[PDB]
Amino acid sequence: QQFELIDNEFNEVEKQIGNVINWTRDSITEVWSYNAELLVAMENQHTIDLADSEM
Amino acid sequence: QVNGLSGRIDFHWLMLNPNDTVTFSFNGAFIAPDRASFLRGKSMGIQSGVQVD
Repeated sequence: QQFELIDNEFNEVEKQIGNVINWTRDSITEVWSYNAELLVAMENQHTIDLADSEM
Repeated sequence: QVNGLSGRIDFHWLMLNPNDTVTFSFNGAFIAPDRASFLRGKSMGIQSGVQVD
């Protein structure tokens, strides 16, 4: 889960390719947000259905 | 005219694998290198203006 930079803030890369980079990064961000909420959700559901089963 | 001088010096670079040769044939207008660089280990690069701690 480490990662370096591909773009840079100071000397902005060419406008078009930079736009593509922002687009791709935002797409991956939406993917990972979905995965995070889903993983949390079913970890919770499993926790609940687990606890009252041990009961 | 950047800062007074209209002439430019551009830089080119290559990574030369071990036991390989690089050949500079030239005629002038060549900014020669004195030393070559060898990366030491691993590091992490960031960009910021905030203070160190």
